[PDB]
Parts: sequence; C-alpha cells; structure tokens
Amino acid sequence: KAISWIKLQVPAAQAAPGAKIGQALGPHGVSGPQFVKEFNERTAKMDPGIVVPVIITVYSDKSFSFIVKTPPASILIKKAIGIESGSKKSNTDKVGTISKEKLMEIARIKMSDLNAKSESAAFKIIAGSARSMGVEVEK
Amino acid sequence: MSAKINAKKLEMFDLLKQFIDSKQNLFFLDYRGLNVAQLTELRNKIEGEHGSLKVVKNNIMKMVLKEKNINVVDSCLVGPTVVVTALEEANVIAKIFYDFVKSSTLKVKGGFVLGEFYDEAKVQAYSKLPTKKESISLFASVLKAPVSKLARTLKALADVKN
Amino acid sequence: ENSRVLSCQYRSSFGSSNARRIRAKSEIPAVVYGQGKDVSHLRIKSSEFNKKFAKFTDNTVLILDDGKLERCVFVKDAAENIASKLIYHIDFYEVDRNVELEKYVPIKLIGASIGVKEGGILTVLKEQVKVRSLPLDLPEFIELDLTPVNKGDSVLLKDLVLPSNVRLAENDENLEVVIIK
Amino acid sequence: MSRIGRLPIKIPDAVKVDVKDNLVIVEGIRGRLVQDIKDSINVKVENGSVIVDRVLNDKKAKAYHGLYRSLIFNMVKGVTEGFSKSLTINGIGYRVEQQGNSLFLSLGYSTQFEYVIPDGISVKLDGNTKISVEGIDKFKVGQVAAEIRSLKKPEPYKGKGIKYDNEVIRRKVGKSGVKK
RNA sequence: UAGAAGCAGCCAUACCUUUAAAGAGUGCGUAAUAGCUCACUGGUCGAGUACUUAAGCGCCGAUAAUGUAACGGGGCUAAAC
Repeated sequence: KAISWIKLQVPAAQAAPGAKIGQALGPHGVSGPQFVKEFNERTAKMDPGIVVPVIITVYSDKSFSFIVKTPPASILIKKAIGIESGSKKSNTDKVGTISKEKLMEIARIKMSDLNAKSESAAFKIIAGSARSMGVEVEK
Repeated sequence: MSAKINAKKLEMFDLLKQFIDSKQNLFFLDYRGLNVAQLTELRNKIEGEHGSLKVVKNNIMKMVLKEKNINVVDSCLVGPTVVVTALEEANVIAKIFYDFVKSSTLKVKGGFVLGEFYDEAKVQAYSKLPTKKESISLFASVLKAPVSKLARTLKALADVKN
Repeated sequence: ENSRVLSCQYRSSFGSSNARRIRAKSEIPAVVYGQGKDVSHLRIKSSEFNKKFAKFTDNTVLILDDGKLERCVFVKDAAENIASKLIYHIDFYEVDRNVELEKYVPIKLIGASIGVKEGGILTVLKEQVKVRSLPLDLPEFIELDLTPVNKGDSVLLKDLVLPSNVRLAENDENLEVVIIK
Repeated sequence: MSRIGRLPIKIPDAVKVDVKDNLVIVEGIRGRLVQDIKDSINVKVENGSVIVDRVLNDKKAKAYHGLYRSLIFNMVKGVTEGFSKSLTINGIGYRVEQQGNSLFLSLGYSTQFEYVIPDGISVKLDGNTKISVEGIDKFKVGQVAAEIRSLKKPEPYKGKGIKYDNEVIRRKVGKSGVKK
C-alpha cells in the first residue's frame, strides 16, 4: 500500500528539486531529486515548460512511484490556439477558436487520463474544457 | 407527484430487464467500502472481460427476477449489491471477483449461472474454475500425459540396453 | 375527457344577498349566453372548478352538463378577488360545437436556443398566432422549442408543430414569430 | 405517532418482565427496576415480548406511547447489560482518586473536592485521568456523569476540564492564532 | 490575485465522462491548498411524510410608580368559547 498520495503539476523539461519539489517529497519521505530526475526523463519527450500533472504514491518502505499524466488540457489548448492568459469572461469574451481536428487530436493524445470509452466523448470533454476556458467551439 | 416516479421506475425496470435478458450469467456483489477508484477499476476490468456491472435497485431487481423466473435467495439483494451480467466468461468474471475480494472488501454475495443459484461456495468454486479454452488445454495435457509417459519409458528402456 | 366536463344545477335566487349565501355554501354563480338562446342561470361547485381549471385562459373551452344537456362554452369571464382567492361569478359564452372558428392563441417558449447561447438577440415579434379548429380541439397554448434555432434565425409560422386538428389561419404565413439576431 | 412507539420489545431469556396495576417490574441478572405507566397506555407481555398501545388517540397518549416504550426498553437493556458512560479529565495538574464510595478531585481550585457516589452506581478508574460510571439505570448514570462534568465544565481554548468521551469540544484560539 | 486547488472576488456550471450518483460543490476551516461534511445515489427498516392555503380557538411580542388591581369578589378546566 501507499502511505502518502501526492498530486502536483510540474514543468516539463524543467524538473528540478527546488523548494516546491522538496516540500512535495519530504513530507512522504520521497527522494525529491530522484523524482525530479524521473520527471525530466519522462518529460524530455514532453513539451518544454508544459505543466504535466504528476501523481505520486509513496509507500511505507520509502519507495515512491510517480507518474506524469497528460498535461493540463487548458494549457494544451492555449498552446494550440496561441492562448497564454485565460480570458476572464469565458462566457462572452472569447479568447480564440478550438478547431475540430485539433480538438480530436488533443483528445486522442490525452485519452490516457480521460476515462471516456468513445472518441466522440473525449472530444466533447475537450470541447467542454475549451468552453470553460472561453475558447469558441470550432464548427 | 407519483406519475413521474412511476415513469422513472418503469424506465429503470425496462433497462434492467434488457440487461437481464441480454446476460446469460449473472451475479450480485456487495461492494460496501469499495472506493470510487476501486469501483472504477473493477468496472473497467469487467468491461474488458465483456461483462456489464451496475447498481440495480433491490426491490426492482427482485420484482423483475420474479417475473423472469429467477428464484434466488433474497439475501443476495440484501446489502448494497451491484448486479454484474457476464454472458461469455463466467470463470473470468468469478476470478475477477476473487481478485477484488483479495485486494478489497468486495464480496460475491450471490450468483446465477445457467439459472443455477450459486451460493458462496459454488460461486467461489466457479470463480476459481478456468475458461473453456483453458479447460481444453488442460484436458489435452491430461490426455497426452499417458502418451508422454509411455514414450519416455520406451526411450529409457531402449537406452538401458546401451 | 372528464377533466373537461363540469356539473351545474339551475338557480333562481337572483340577488346580492342570495349570491352571497350561495358562495357561502361554496358554489359559484354563473350565467351562459350565446347562440341567440335565452340566458341560462346556474351554479357551479367551487372545489370542482378550482381542481380542474386552476389555469384557465381566454382560450380555454369546456363542456357544461346540467344532467340533461351538454353545452360547449368558452370561459368568457370570471370575477376573481385576488386577496381571498375567491371566484364570485362566471360568464360562459356558448359556441356551436361543430362550427369552425378562429382564435388568437398564445405561444409558450421552451428550450435554450443555440443562437442566444452564442450571442443571439431574442425579439418576440408575435406573442400569439391565429389558429382554426372546432371548439373542443382548440389548443390552450402552442409550444415552440428554440434550441435548434441558431444565430440569425427567425421562426416561420409553418414551423410551429401544431396539435392534430388545429390549423394555421394567418393571412401572412411567412411572418416571423420570434427572431434571434 | 411513530414507529418507535410501536416497535416490539424483545425480552432476553435471563430477563423477566411483569406488569400489574399501572406498575412494571423488570428483574434481570444485574438488578431490578420499576416504572409507573399512565392509564392511557397499556403494556402487554406475550410470547416473550413486550408490546405497548393506547386506549385513546389524544396527543398526550401519542407521546406517552413512545415514552414508555423507550423507558421499558432501557429498563430491560439495563437489567441485562447495564449502562455505562465515561469521562476524561484533561488539564495540567488535574487528578482524580477513589477511596471507598467517594472520589477526590483535584481541579485547580484551592480546595480538593470530595464527591460522595450515590448508591446503585459504581465508578471505575483508568489511571488518574479517565472515569467510567456504570450502573443499572441509564437515568442515574447520566445524572452522575453530568454532575461530575458540572464540577468542572470544559473550556474551548485548551480543552481543559472534564469532558464526555463521546463529546466533541469546539475549539477557539487565543494569542497566536490572531497573528498577522 | 501572490495564492483562490469546490468554498477573497469576476464570469457560466449550453463542462464532459465512469455515470448507481457526485453540484465550476452545502457549510465548517486552512495565507494557498490540505482536512472535515452535504446536496447527490445505493442497502436496513417499514406509511404516510415535506412544503403550503383557508377558517375555529390558542402562544410569544405584553411593558411603572400607596396595595393583589386589565373577571366586581370568592372561585371556576367549565362555572370558558
């Protein structure tokens, strides 16, 4: 069993054992530098600077298993459509358009962390996230 | 204020009846304390195994089974019980249930395979039992065992004249 | 079909004091006129009227049975005291049960429209539509769902899905009932 | 009325119950308890069980239904299993000790409190900061535990005082919680 | 915004999925989470319950200075309506 469960967001290609990583790793007796090295090794194949979510389970035997899932969907959509800062009035002030093909590709890519059984359902989850961020749905 | 409840209950009964008529084999599991993640993983495993597991109202399920000629002990419906219909791999479903019972507190309260009300012991035996392909492989191995023994004995006897 | 039937019996009191006594006995004085007949003075059970026609409009039509005859009547008027929720007179306009007739009927808007969702402007050009039917089949109100109506879309009168024996009567069939710009 | 008033009363084998002339006697392994029952309610012992009903349907009788059902139930559970309510003494220098049929409490006051224990009730210690009152009557047990708690009611700044074990004390802050 | 991880604050929550059922979260409380709870739904139990409307009597609101002192008194659960 895992003694501690930690959920964090990390900068892909920039995983270092600074204050944040040390605070995350020290509470559960987990090697913060080892976790940072594993995160860098995993996120080398990820976009540099991308905030990849990380779920870490630290057992009683001091071992920690840390998995970096698909990065934030809001971050991925903002990168795709050139969105850096989320539009405040996401209901009216559209920040951009989320293309149908781009949404389908993003949903297929992030289907690992999405619990849907249909590609249409995954694309709908992506589109709902885009609407919540304020991105106008692509027709 | 009661027609709407009647309509919702009728729709639930119809969906449950469709599942019960589509499922060749059925089982009921008491999953009290089975966490959200554990339930999601168990449902994913059942879906991969082709079974459909879902929570069904005890009274509605009992009425539907009484209509459909399912004469099981009501103790199976006693307790929050997810009904899982498996039509192809009953051994696989039982093995998955046993694995969940090992890795969590879920219990296989009742079972119904070929209209046979399987109690705790019968359900455990069925779950430990393997599938049809594995059974064929085991029967083939058992049948070939005498042939392999005879061939080995003949080889040893022939060598013993060296 | 019962829920459109109403039991009455004749009254011969005809006074303010008499009407007050009737309403104390928990009934409603009422009169029926139309079709050139002599006016019929009758009384109605208040509990029955409340139970059945708690939502009556100008276009509601119903059946009066005095045990010996049937009448098809509109609720032409109803004198209501708002403070005490008290009906204290009913006017029933009779019509012929088999004569086609016209009547403006209001619309009821349902659903959330995609256009208004995305920045459309509701403009309810028409609050009612002239329809045509026999009295017993007149629609109380005609429904309209806006959900598929996207931006820059107007609603044609033919687009209104209508009850079975109800038919449009507008001279301008192509006028728009509600627009979303 | 409501289902507690009509819910039947099971009788343990070791426990005997008897009803007569507006009185009930319940004799068990650990003692004997008595109760008055009002005229409007009738109590019956049949088939090793106790049932209660009402001759009338006035609201006094409605309430009495449940009241006497519950009392007789607690009257039977006591004679079989006895009632016990426990307490904890928390705080610097607070102590409790026992001598015979009385308890001595050190609770910060300039006098050491003696406490006569009423008859029919026993007191059990666990070290010098844990108490448990046991007895035949739930009413008496609650009374004693309450009066002991009143000897030094708890406080919210540090949890000091005499608390019911099941109780949860809402807690405030003092100096350093207001830190800016 | 510095934080806002459901709970300073802006916007909707036409955000989807596994859906039994889970709200862009009901409250408590954390700089920020964290943490504890609820709507929500499942099992044990086994009929009325939950919100309102109109009337007949009632409750609190009710509160000055020589002495009970706002039934004439005694008293009255009718000897009240």
